[PDB]
Amino acid sequence: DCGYERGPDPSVSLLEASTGPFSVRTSNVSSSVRGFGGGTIHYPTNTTGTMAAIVVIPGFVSPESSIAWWGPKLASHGFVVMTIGTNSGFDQPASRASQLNNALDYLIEQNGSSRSPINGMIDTDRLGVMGWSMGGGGTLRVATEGRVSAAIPLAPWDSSSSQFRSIDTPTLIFACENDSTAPVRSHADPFYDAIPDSTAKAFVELDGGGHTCANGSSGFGGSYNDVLSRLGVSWMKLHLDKDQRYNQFVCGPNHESDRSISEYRGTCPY
Amino acid sequence: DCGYERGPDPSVSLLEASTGPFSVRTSNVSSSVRGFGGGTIHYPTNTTGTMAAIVVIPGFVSPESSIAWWGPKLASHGFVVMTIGTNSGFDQPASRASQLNNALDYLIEQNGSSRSPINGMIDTDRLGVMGWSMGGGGTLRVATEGRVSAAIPLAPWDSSSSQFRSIDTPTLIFACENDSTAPVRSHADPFYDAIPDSTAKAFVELDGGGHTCANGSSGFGGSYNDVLSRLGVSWMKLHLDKDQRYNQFVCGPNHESDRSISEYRGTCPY
Ligand SMILES: O=C(O)c1ccc(C(=O)NCCO)cc1
Repeated sequence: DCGYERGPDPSVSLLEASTGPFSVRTSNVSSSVRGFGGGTIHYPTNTTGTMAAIVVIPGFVSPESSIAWWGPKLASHGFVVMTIGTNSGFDQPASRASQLNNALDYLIEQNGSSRSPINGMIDTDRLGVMGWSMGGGGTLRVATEGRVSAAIPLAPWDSSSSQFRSIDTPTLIFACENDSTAPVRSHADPFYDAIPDSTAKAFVELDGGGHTCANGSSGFGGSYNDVLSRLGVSWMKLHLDKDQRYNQFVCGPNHESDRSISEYRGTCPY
Repeated sequence: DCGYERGPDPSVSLLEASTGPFSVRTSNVSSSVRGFGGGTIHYPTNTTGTMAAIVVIPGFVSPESSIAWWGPKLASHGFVVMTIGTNSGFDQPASRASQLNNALDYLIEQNGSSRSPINGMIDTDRLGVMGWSMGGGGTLRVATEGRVSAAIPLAPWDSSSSQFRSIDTPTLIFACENDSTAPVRSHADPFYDAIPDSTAKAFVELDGGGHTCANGSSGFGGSYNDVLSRLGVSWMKLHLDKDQRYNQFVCGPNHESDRSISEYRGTCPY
Protein backbone atom coordinates (compact mmCIF):
# COMPACT_ATOMS: atom_id res chain seq x y z
CA ASP A 1 0.00 0.00 0.00
CA CYS A 2 2.98 2.28 0.75
CA GLY A 3 4.57 1.90 -2.71
CA TYR A 4 8.05 1.03 -1.38
CA GLU A 5 8.08 -2.40 -3.02
CA ARG A 6 11.08 -2.96 -5.18
CA GLY A 7 12.23 -5.77 -7.33
CA PRO A 8 10.49 -8.89 -8.49
CA ASP A 9 7.95 -10.90 -6.62
CA PRO A 10 10.40 -12.85 -4.46
CA SER A 11 11.20 -16.51 -4.21
CA VAL A 12 13.32 -18.53 -1.84
CA SER A 13 15.78 -18.84 -4.72
CA LEU A 14 15.98 -15.06 -5.07
CA LEU A 15 16.41 -14.71 -1.32
CA GLU A 16 19.14 -17.33 -1.10
CA ALA A 17 21.00 -16.17 -4.19
CA SER A 18 24.56 -14.99 -3.61
CA THR A 19 23.32 -11.48 -4.32
CA GLY A 20 19.97 -9.82 -4.71
CA PRO A 21 18.58 -8.46 -7.96
CA PHE A 22 20.68 -5.31 -7.83
CA SER A 23 24.32 -4.64 -8.50
CA VAL A 24 26.00 -3.04 -5.55
CA ARG A 25 28.63 -0.40 -5.18
CA THR A 26 30.42 0.76 -2.08
CA SER A 27 31.27 4.18 -0.80
CA ASN A 28 33.80 4.68 1.93
CA VAL A 29 33.06 6.40 5.19
CA SER A 30 36.31 7.41 6.82
CA SER A 31 36.68 6.64 10.48
CA SER A 32 36.95 10.42 10.85
CA VAL A 33 33.17 10.40 10.53
CA ARG A 34 31.54 11.87 13.58
CA GLY A 35 29.71 9.56 15.87
CA PHE A 36 31.04 6.17 14.80
CA GLY A 37 34.14 4.54 13.45
CA GLY A 38 33.55 4.86 9.75
CA GLY A 39 32.23 2.21 7.50
CA THR A 40 31.12 1.28 4.03
CA ILE A 41 27.94 2.44 2.40
CA HIS A 42 26.63 -0.36 0.22
CA TYR A 43 24.03 0.68 -2.25
CA PRO A 44 22.40 -0.79 -5.34
CA THR A 45 23.25 0.87 -8.61
CA ASN A 46 20.43 -0.22 -10.92
CA THR A 47 17.39 0.49 -8.77
CA THR A 48 14.84 3.23 -9.09
CA GLY A 49 13.15 5.13 -6.32
CA THR A 50 14.20 5.63 -2.78
CA MET A 51 14.95 2.85 -0.41
CA ALA A 52 15.31 2.16 3.26
CA ALA A 53 18.65 2.61 4.96
CA ILE A 54 20.23 0.01 7.21
CA VAL A 55 23.22 0.32 9.49
CA VAL A 56 25.04 -2.83 10.52
CA ILE A 57 27.23 -2.47 13.58
CA PRO A 58 29.81 -4.87 14.99
CA GLY A 59 30.33 -6.22 18.51
CA PHE A 60 33.10 -5.80 21.03
CA VAL A 61 36.62 -5.06 19.67
CA SER A 62 35.25 -6.20 16.33
CA PRO A 63 35.83 -4.27 13.12
CA GLU A 64 33.22 -3.63 10.44
CA SER A 65 34.65 -6.66 8.61
CA SER A 66 32.91 -8.85 11.19
CA ILE A 67 29.46 -7.91 9.87
CA ALA A 68 30.37 -6.65 6.37
CA TRP A 69 28.73 -9.63 4.67
CA TRP A 70 25.37 -7.96 5.39
CA GLY A 71 26.19 -4.84 3.42
CA PRO A 72 26.32 -6.22 -0.12
CA LYS A 73 23.78 -8.91 0.82
CA LEU A 74 21.10 -6.44 1.86
CA ALA A 75 22.11 -3.65 -0.53
CA SER A 76 21.75 -6.14 -3.42
CA HIS A 77 18.10 -6.54 -2.42
CA GLY A 78 17.38 -2.82 -2.60
CA PHE A 79 18.70 -1.16 0.49
CA VAL A 80 21.34 1.39 1.35
CA VAL A 81 23.37 -0.51 3.91
CA MET A 82 26.17 1.04 5.86
CA THR A 83 28.35 -1.49 7.62
CA ILE A 84 30.28 0.39 10.19
CA GLY A 85 33.01 0.30 12.72
CA THR A 86 32.70 1.77 16.20
CA ASN A 87 34.66 4.59 17.79
CA SER A 88 36.36 1.99 20.02
CA GLY A 89 36.31 -1.80 20.02
CA PHE A 90 35.67 -1.27 23.73
CA ASP A 91 32.37 0.43 23.04
CA GLN A 92 29.58 -1.09 25.11
CA PRO A 93 26.01 -1.64 23.88
CA ALA A 94 24.76 1.80 24.95
CA SER A 95 27.59 3.44 23.04
CA ARG A 96 26.93 1.18 20.07
CA ALA A 97 23.27 2.17 20.19
CA SER A 98 24.33 5.81 20.09
CA GLN A 99 26.68 5.08 17.23
CA LEU A 100 23.95 3.18 15.41
CA ASN A 101 21.85 6.31 15.77
CA ASN A 102 24.76 8.46 14.65
CA ALA A 103 25.31 6.19 11.68
CA LEU A 104 21.61 6.36 10.79
CA ASP A 105 21.82 10.14 11.17
CA TYR A 106 24.84 9.98 8.91
CA LEU A 107 22.98 8.12 6.18
CA ILE A 108 20.21 10.70 6.47
CA GLU A 109 22.87 13.39 6.19
CA GLN A 110 24.55 11.68 3.25
CA ASN A 111 21.20 11.22 1.56
CA GLY A 112 21.15 14.99 1.33
CA SER A 113 24.81 15.38 0.36
CA SER A 114 25.78 16.08 -3.23
CA ARG A 115 29.02 14.23 -2.50
CA SER A 116 27.31 11.02 -1.57
CA PRO A 117 26.49 8.30 -4.10
CA ILE A 118 23.33 7.62 -2.10
CA ASN A 119 22.25 11.25 -2.22
CA GLY A 120 18.54 11.08 -2.91
CA MET A 121 18.47 7.30 -2.67
CA ILE A 122 17.28 6.99 0.92
CA ASP A 123 13.77 7.27 2.22
CA THR A 124 15.06 8.59 5.52
CA ASP A 125 11.79 7.61 7.20
CA ARG A 126 12.63 3.97 6.63
CA LEU A 127 15.55 2.90 8.76
CA GLY A 128 16.75 -0.52 9.79
CA VAL A 129 19.45 -1.50 12.23
CA MET A 130 21.49 -4.63 12.52
CA GLY A 131 24.23 -5.44 14.83
CA TRP A 132 26.37 -8.23 16.11
CA SER A 133 26.80 -9.03 19.79
CA MET A 134 27.29 -5.79 21.70
CA GLY A 135 26.24 -4.17 18.45
CA GLY A 136 23.15 -6.35 18.65
CA GLY A 137 22.56 -5.01 22.12
CA GLY A 138 22.97 -1.59 20.59
CA THR A 139 20.55 -2.66 17.86
CA LEU A 140 17.94 -3.76 20.38
CA ARG A 141 18.43 -0.50 22.24
CA VAL A 142 17.88 1.50 19.07
CA ALA A 143 14.82 -0.68 18.44
CA THR A 144 13.32 0.81 21.61
CA GLU A 145 13.47 4.35 20.34
CA GLY A 146 10.75 4.48 17.72
CA ARG A 147 12.77 5.71 14.77
CA VAL A 148 13.90 2.50 13.11
CA SER A 149 11.30 0.33 11.44
CA ALA A 150 13.21 -2.94 11.64
CA ALA A 151 15.95 -4.33 13.79
CA ILE A 152 18.01 -7.46 13.33
CA PRO A 153 20.24 -8.18 16.31
CA LEU A 154 22.86 -10.78 15.42
CA ALA A 155 23.86 -12.93 18.40
CA PRO A 156 23.02 -9.90 20.56
CA TRP A 157 24.94 -9.22 23.73
CA ASP A 158 23.63 -6.83 26.32
CA SER A 159 23.70 -6.37 30.04
CA SER A 160 19.97 -6.35 30.79
CA SER A 161 16.79 -7.39 29.04
CA SER A 162 13.91 -5.43 30.61
CA GLN A 163 14.83 -2.32 28.62
CA PHE A 164 13.71 -4.28 25.57
CA ARG A 165 10.11 -4.38 26.72
CA SER A 166 10.07 -0.99 24.99
CA ILE A 167 10.75 -2.57 21.59
CA ASP A 168 7.81 -1.98 19.29
CA THR A 169 10.14 -2.16 16.27
CA PRO A 170 9.89 -5.35 14.22
CA THR A 171 12.85 -7.23 15.60
CA LEU A 172 14.31 -10.41 14.22
CA ILE A 173 16.94 -11.78 16.57
CA PHE A 174 19.38 -14.20 15.06
CA ALA A 175 20.68 -16.29 17.92
CA CYS A 176 23.62 -18.64 17.72
CA GLU A 177 22.77 -21.91 19.40
CA ASN A 178 26.21 -22.58 20.85
CA ASP A 179 27.08 -18.95 21.44
CA SER A 180 29.48 -18.86 24.37
CA THR A 181 30.15 -15.11 24.20
CA ALA A 182 26.52 -13.98 24.26
CA PRO A 183 24.94 -17.22 25.44
CA VAL A 184 21.42 -17.46 24.09
CA ARG A 185 20.14 -18.32 27.57
CA SER A 186 21.28 -14.98 29.00
CA HIS A 187 21.13 -12.74 25.94
CA ALA A 188 19.20 -13.52 22.76
CA ASP A 189 16.55 -15.52 24.63
CA PRO A 190 15.69 -12.96 27.37
CA PHE A 191 16.08 -10.10 24.90
CA TYR A 192 13.60 -11.78 22.58
CA ASP A 193 11.29 -12.68 25.47
CA ALA A 194 11.37 -9.11 26.76
CA ILE A 195 9.97 -7.75 23.50
CA PRO A 196 6.17 -7.44 23.72
CA ASP A 197 4.27 -10.14 21.91
CA SER A 198 2.43 -7.33 20.12
CA THR A 199 5.71 -6.49 18.43
CA ALA A 200 6.49 -8.16 15.16
CA LYS A 201 9.37 -10.28 16.32
CA ALA A 202 11.24 -13.41 15.51
CA PHE A 203 13.86 -15.46 17.25
CA VAL A 204 15.91 -17.52 14.84
CA GLU A 205 18.50 -19.66 16.54
CA LEU A 206 21.06 -20.95 14.10
CA ASP A 207 21.82 -24.60 14.70
CA GLY A 208 25.27 -25.22 16.12
CA GLY A 209 26.09 -21.57 15.65
CA GLY A 210 28.98 -20.02 17.48
CA HIS A 211 28.99 -16.35 18.31
CA THR A 212 29.66 -15.29 14.71
CA CYS A 213 26.96 -17.51 13.26
CA ALA A 214 24.70 -14.65 12.18
CA ASN A 215 27.38 -12.44 10.68
CA GLY A 216 27.38 -14.12 7.29
CA SER A 217 30.46 -15.27 5.47
CA SER A 218 31.78 -15.08 1.92
CA GLY A 219 34.49 -17.72 2.28
CA PHE A 220 34.51 -20.39 4.98
CA GLY A 221 31.64 -20.98 7.39
CA GLY A 222 28.97 -19.79 4.93
CA SER A 223 26.59 -22.49 6.17
CA TYR A 224 24.08 -19.99 7.58
CA ASN A 225 24.03 -17.62 4.63
CA ASP A 226 20.81 -19.10 3.25
CA VAL A 227 18.80 -18.57 6.40
CA LEU A 228 20.47 -15.22 7.09
CA SER A 229 19.71 -13.99 3.58
CA ARG A 230 16.27 -15.54 3.43
CA LEU A 231 15.05 -14.36 6.79
CA GLY A 232 17.15 -11.21 7.09
CA VAL A 233 16.40 -9.83 3.65
CA SER A 234 12.73 -10.74 4.02
CA TRP A 235 12.63 -9.14 7.44
CA MET A 236 14.03 -5.92 6.04
CA LYS A 237 11.80 -6.08 2.99
CA LEU A 238 8.74 -6.81 5.08
CA HIS A 239 9.31 -4.19 7.72
CA LEU A 240 11.33 -1.50 6.04
CA ASP A 241 9.63 -1.72 2.65
CA LYS A 242 6.24 -2.86 3.99
CA ASP A 243 6.70 -5.36 1.22
CA GLN A 244 4.17 -8.03 2.01
CA ARG A 245 5.55 -10.16 -0.80
CA TYR A 246 8.33 -11.08 1.64
CA ASN A 247 5.99 -11.88 4.49
CA GLN A 248 5.69 -15.51 3.46
CA PHE A 249 9.39 -16.14 4.13
CA VAL A 250 9.20 -14.98 7.73
CA CYS A 251 5.60 -15.98 8.57
CA GLY A 252 4.49 -19.30 7.19
CA PRO A 253 7.53 -21.56 6.92
CA ASN A 254 8.28 -24.19 9.51
CA HIS A 255 11.55 -22.46 10.26
CA GLU A 256 12.74 -25.17 12.62
CA SER A 257 12.47 -27.69 9.82
CA ASP A 258 15.39 -25.76 8.33
CA ARG A 259 18.49 -27.77 9.17
CA SER A 260 20.26 -24.52 10.06
CA ILE A 261 17.57 -23.34 12.50
CA SER A 262 17.70 -25.05 15.88
CA GLU A 263 14.93 -22.92 17.33
CA TYR A 264 12.39 -20.48 15.99
CA ARG A 265 10.03 -18.23 17.87
CA GLY A 266 7.98 -15.42 16.51
CA THR A 267 4.83 -13.41 16.79
CA CYS A 268 3.43 -14.20 13.36
CA PRO A 269 1.24 -12.92 11.92
CA TYR A 270 2.60 -9.39 11.83
CA ASP B 1 68.50 -28.43 40.35
CA CYS B 2 65.90 -26.30 42.16
CA GLY B 3 64.11 -29.40 43.49
CA TYR B 4 60.67 -28.32 42.27
CA GLU B 5 60.27 -31.39 40.06
CA ARG B 6 57.09 -33.27 40.69
CA GLY B 7 55.61 -36.37 39.21
CA PRO B 8 57.09 -38.99 36.95
CA ASP B 9 59.50 -38.47 34.16
CA PRO B 10 56.99 -37.27 31.56
CA SER B 11 55.95 -38.66 28.23
CA VAL B 12 53.76 -37.32 25.48
CA SER B 13 51.16 -39.84 26.68
CA LEU B 14 51.26 -38.35 30.16
CA LEU B 15 51.03 -34.84 28.76
CA GLU B 16 48.11 -35.64 26.49
CA ALA B 17 46.25 -37.68 29.08
CA SER B 18 42.80 -36.40 30.03
CA THR B 19 44.30 -35.44 33.38
CA GLY B 20 47.75 -35.30 34.83
CA PRO B 21 49.07 -37.66 37.48
CA PHE B 22 47.24 -35.90 40.30
CA SER B 23 43.64 -35.88 41.39
CA VAL B 24 42.26 -32.38 41.58
CA ARG B 25 39.86 -30.61 43.81
CA THR B 26 38.33 -27.18 43.45
CA SER B 27 37.86 -24.43 45.94
CA ASN B 28 35.53 -21.58 45.22
CA VAL B 29 36.54 -17.97 45.21
CA SER B 30 33.48 -15.80 45.50
CA SER B 31 33.23 -12.89 43.13
CA SER B 32 33.27 -10.81 46.30
CA VAL B 33 37.02 -11.42 46.25
CA ARG B 34 38.93 -8.19 46.07
CA GLY B 35 40.65 -7.38 42.85
CA PHE B 36 39.00 -9.78 40.41
CA GLY B 37 35.70 -11.44 39.75
CA GLY B 38 36.13 -14.62 41.73
CA GLY B 39 37.17 -17.94 40.42
CA THR B 40 37.98 -21.53 41.13
CA ILE B 41 41.15 -22.71 42.75
CA HIS B 42 42.13 -26.04 41.24
CA TYR B 43 44.68 -27.97 43.16
CA PRO B 44 46.03 -31.49 43.24
CA THR B 45 45.15 -33.55 46.26
CA ASN B 46 47.71 -36.37 46.27
CA THR B 47 50.83 -34.26 45.81
CA THR B 48 53.64 -33.53 48.18
CA GLY B 49 55.67 -30.37 48.41
CA THR B 50 54.79 -26.91 47.31
CA MET B 51 53.93 -26.03 43.76
CA ALA B 52 53.76 -23.10 41.46
CA ALA B 53 50.54 -21.13 41.27
CA ILE B 54 48.87 -20.24 38.00
CA VAL B 55 46.07 -17.79 37.36
CA VAL B 56 44.03 -18.18 34.19
CA ILE B 57 42.04 -15.14 33.16
CA PRO B 58 39.34 -14.78 30.53
CA GLY B 59 38.82 -12.28 27.69
CA PHE B 60 36.29 -9.57 27.01
CA VAL B 61 32.81 -10.18 28.54
CA SER B 62 33.90 -13.79 28.99
CA PRO B 63 33.29 -15.70 32.20
CA GLU B 64 35.82 -17.98 33.92
CA SER B 65 34.07 -20.88 32.15
CA SER B 66 35.74 -19.71 28.93
CA ILE B 67 39.20 -20.77 30.19
CA ALA B 68 38.18 -23.18 32.98
CA TRP B 69 39.51 -26.21 31.08
CA TRP B 70 43.03 -25.09 32.04
CA GLY B 71 42.31 -25.30 35.75
CA PRO B 72 41.92 -29.05 36.18
CA LYS B 73 44.32 -29.68 33.28
CA LEU B 74 47.26 -27.84 34.84
CA ALA B 75 46.32 -28.60 38.45
CA SER B 76 46.37 -32.34 37.63
CA HIS B 77 50.00 -31.92 36.57
CA GLY B 78 51.05 -30.41 39.91
CA PHE B 79 49.99 -26.82 40.00
CA VAL B 80 47.62 -24.66 41.98
CA VAL B 81 45.58 -23.10 39.21
CA MET B 82 42.98 -20.44 39.81
CA THR B 83 40.68 -19.87 36.87
CA ILE B 84 39.04 -16.57 37.43
CA GLY B 85 36.44 -14.14 36.30
CA THR B 86 37.06 -10.41 35.95
CA ASN B 87 35.39 -7.54 37.80
CA SER B 88 33.62 -6.62 34.54
CA GLY B 89 33.35 -8.36 31.18
CA PHE B 90 34.27 -4.89 29.92
CA ASP B 91 37.66 -4.99 31.60
CA GLN B 92 40.40 -4.12 29.15
CA PRO B 93 43.83 -5.77 29.02
CA ALA B 94 45.42 -3.34 31.51
CA SER B 95 42.62 -4.03 33.97
CA ARG B 96 42.95 -7.76 33.36
CA ALA B 97 46.69 -7.49 33.97
CA SER B 98 45.92 -5.83 37.30
CA GLN B 99 43.38 -8.50 38.11
CA LEU B 100 45.85 -11.20 37.14
CA ASN B 101 48.21 -9.61 39.64
CA ASN B 102 45.44 -9.38 42.22
CA ALA B 103 44.56 -13.00 41.60
CA LEU B 104 48.21 -14.00 41.98
CA ASP B 105 48.34 -11.92 45.14
CA TYR B 106 45.19 -13.70 46.21
CA LEU B 107 46.74 -17.12 45.74
CA ILE B 108 49.74 -15.92 47.74
CA GLU B 109 47.31 -14.73 50.40
CA GLN B 110 45.34 -17.97 50.33
CA ASN B 111 48.57 -19.91 50.57
CA GLY B 112 48.90 -18.39 54.02
CA SER B 113 45.24 -18.78 54.97
CA SER B 114 44.14 -21.53 57.34
CA ARG B 115 40.80 -21.48 55.49
CA SER B 116 42.31 -22.28 52.15
CA PRO B 117 42.74 -25.84 50.90
CA ILE B 118 45.94 -24.66 49.20
CA ASN B 119 47.33 -23.18 52.41
CA GLY B 120 50.98 -24.17 52.40
CA MET B 121 50.75 -25.72 48.95
CA ILE B 122 52.07 -22.79 46.94
CA ASP B 123 55.64 -21.79 46.38
CA THR B 124 54.66 -18.15 46.11
CA ASP B 125 57.89 -17.40 44.26
CA ARG B 126 56.74 -19.54 41.35
CA LEU B 127 53.85 -17.89 39.57
CA GLY B 128 52.44 -18.45 36.12
CA VAL B 129 49.76 -16.56 34.27
CA MET B 130 47.53 -17.55 31.42
CA GLY B 131 44.82 -15.63 29.82
CA TRP B 132 42.53 -15.64 26.86
CA SER B 133 42.21 -12.72 24.46
CA MET B 134 42.16 -9.48 26.44
CA GLY B 135 43.09 -11.74 29.33
CA GLY B 136 46.02 -12.79 27.16
CA GLY B 137 46.88 -9.15 26.73
CA GLY B 138 46.68 -8.92 30.49
CA THR B 139 48.87 -12.02 30.67
CA LEU B 140 51.50 -10.51 28.40
CA ARG B 141 51.36 -7.33 30.45
CA VAL B 142 51.93 -9.24 33.65
CA ALA B 143 54.78 -11.05 31.87
CA THR B 144 56.56 -7.69 31.59
CA GLU B 145 56.59 -7.22 35.32
CA GLY B 146 59.20 -9.67 36.54
CA ARG B 147 57.15 -11.50 39.13
CA VAL B 148 55.69 -14.36 37.13
CA SER B 149 57.98 -17.06 35.83
CA ALA B 150 55.80 -18.26 32.96
CA ALA B 151 53.09 -16.73 30.86
CA ILE B 152 50.79 -18.43 28.42
CA PRO B 153 48.66 -15.96 26.48
CA LEU B 154 45.78 -17.72 24.76
CA ALA B 155 44.75 -16.01 21.51
CA PRO B 156 45.91 -12.76 23.15
CA TRP B 157 44.24 -9.48 22.37
CA ASP B 158 45.87 -6.19 23.18
CA SER B 159 46.01 -2.68 21.85
CA SER B 160 49.77 -2.30 21.39
CA SER B 161 52.73 -4.63 21.12
CA SER B 162 55.78 -2.49 21.95
CA GLN B 163 55.13 -2.83 25.69
CA PHE B 164 55.91 -6.51 25.29
CA ARG B 165 59.54 -5.83 24.47
CA SER B 166 59.75 -5.81 28.27
CA ILE B 167 58.84 -9.49 28.52
CA ASP B 168 61.71 -11.50 29.97
CA THR B 169 59.22 -14.04 31.33
CA PRO B 170 59.09 -17.35 29.46
CA THR B 171 56.06 -16.73 27.30
CA LEU B 172 54.27 -19.32 25.22
CA ILE B 173 51.68 -17.64 23.04
CA PHE B 174 48.97 -19.89 21.74
CA ALA B 175 47.62 -18.23 18.62
CA CYS B 176 44.48 -19.22 16.78
CA GLU B 177 45.14 -19.32 13.07
CA ASN B 178 41.72 -18.08 11.96
CA ASP B 179 41.19 -15.80 14.92
CA SER B 180 39.00 -12.94 13.75
CA THR B 181 38.61 -11.38 17.21
CA ALA B 182 42.32 -11.07 18.01
CA PRO B 183 43.69 -11.61 14.50
CA VAL B 184 47.09 -13.27 14.73
CA ARG B 185 48.46 -10.70 12.29
CA SER B 186 47.68 -7.81 14.65
CA HIS B 187 47.84 -9.48 18.05
CA ALA B 188 49.55 -12.79 18.77
CA ASP B 189 52.13 -12.36 16.01
CA PRO B 190 53.33 -8.82 16.89
CA PHE B 191 53.08 -9.59 20.60
CA TYR B 192 55.29 -12.61 20.07
CA ASP B 193 57.63 -10.64 17.80
CA ALA B 194 57.93 -7.88 20.39
CA ILE B 195 59.29 -10.27 23.00
CA PRO B 196 63.11 -10.24 22.98
CA ASP B 197 64.66 -13.28 21.38
CA SER B 198 66.66 -13.62 24.61
CA THR B 199 63.37 -14.49 26.29
CA ALA B 200 62.29 -18.09 26.38
CA LYS B 201 59.31 -17.80 24.09
CA ALA B 202 57.14 -19.81 21.81
CA PHE B 203 54.42 -19.01 19.33
CA VAL B 204 52.11 -21.93 18.73
CA GLU B 205 49.44 -21.18 16.18
CA LEU B 206 46.67 -23.72 16.29
CA ASP B 207 45.62 -24.81 12.83
CA GLY B 208 42.22 -23.53 11.77
CA GLY B 209 41.67 -22.23 15.28
CA GLY B 210 39.02 -19.68 15.98
CA HIS B 211 39.38 -17.23 18.80
CA THR B 212 38.61 -19.87 21.45
CA CYS B 213 41.03 -22.41 20.02
CA ALA B 214 43.47 -22.21 22.93
CA ASN B 215 40.90 -22.30 25.72
CA GLY B 216 40.57 -26.08 25.83
CA SER B 217 37.31 -27.95 25.78
CA SER B 218 35.65 -31.01 27.30
CA GLY B 219 33.91 -32.79 24.44
CA PHE B 220 32.69 -30.02 22.13
CA GLY B 221 35.60 -29.00 19.90
CA GLY B 222 38.40 -30.57 21.95
CA SER B 223 40.61 -31.00 18.91
CA TYR B 224 43.39 -28.80 20.32
CA ASN B 225 43.51 -30.32 23.79
CA ASP B 226 46.52 -32.49 22.98
CA VAL B 227 48.72 -29.64 21.85
CA LEU B 228 47.36 -27.34 24.57
CA SER B 229 48.04 -29.96 27.22
CA ARG B 230 51.36 -31.08 25.79
CA LEU B 231 52.82 -27.66 25.21
CA GLY B 232 51.00 -25.74 27.94
CA VAL B 233 51.68 -28.20 30.73
CA SER B 234 55.28 -28.60 29.58
CA TRP B 235 55.69 -24.85 29.44
CA MET B 236 54.52 -24.49 33.00
CA LYS B 237 56.55 -27.44 34.18
CA LEU B 238 59.62 -26.20 32.39
CA HIS B 239 59.41 -22.60 33.50
CA LEU B 240 57.53 -22.69 36.76
CA ASP B 241 59.06 -25.91 38.04
CA LYS B 242 62.40 -25.54 36.24
CA ASP B 243 61.58 -29.12 35.33
CA GLN B 244 63.95 -29.84 32.51
CA ARG B 245 62.25 -33.19 32.00
CA TYR B 246 59.54 -31.22 30.21
CA ASN B 247 61.94 -29.28 28.03
CA GLN B 248 61.88 -31.89 25.29
CA PHE B 249 58.18 -31.28 24.60
CA VAL B 250 58.64 -27.58 23.97
CA CYS B 251 62.18 -27.60 22.48
CA GLY B 252 62.93 -30.44 20.15
CA PRO B 253 59.71 -31.47 18.43
CA ASN B 254 58.88 -30.32 14.93
CA HIS B 255 55.83 -28.58 16.28
CA GLU B 256 54.53 -27.64 12.85
CA SER B 257 54.44 -31.30 11.88
CA ASP B 258 51.63 -31.53 14.44
CA ARG B 259 48.41 -31.44 12.44
CA SER B 260 46.97 -29.03 15.02
CA ILE B 261 49.87 -26.56 14.77
CA SER B 262 49.76 -24.37 11.68
CA GLU B 263 52.76 -22.30 12.76
CA TYR B 264 55.41 -22.56 15.41
CA ARG B 265 58.07 -20.07 16.37
CA GLY B 266 60.27 -20.15 19.38
CA THR B 267 63.58 -19.23 20.88
CA CYS B 268 64.74 -22.74 21.71
CA PRO B 269 66.93 -23.58 23.41
CA TYR B 270 65.89 -21.92 26.66
O1 LIG C 1 37.50 -13.25 25.00
C1 LIG C 1 37.55 -12.13 24.50
O2 LIG C 1 38.43 -11.28 24.72
C2 LIG C 1 36.45 -11.72 23.66
C3 LIG C 1 35.28 -12.45 23.67
C4 LIG C 1 34.21 -12.04 22.91
C5 LIG C 1 34.30 -10.88 22.16
C6 LIG C 1 33.10 -10.49 21.38
O3 LIG C 1 32.05 -10.21 21.95
N1 LIG C 1 33.22 -10.50 20.07
C7 LIG C 1 32.04 -10.33 19.25
C8 LIG C 1 31.64 -8.89 19.25
O4 LIG C 1 31.03 -8.55 20.49
C9 LIG C 1 35.47 -10.13 22.17
C10 LIG C 1 36.54 -10.55 22.92
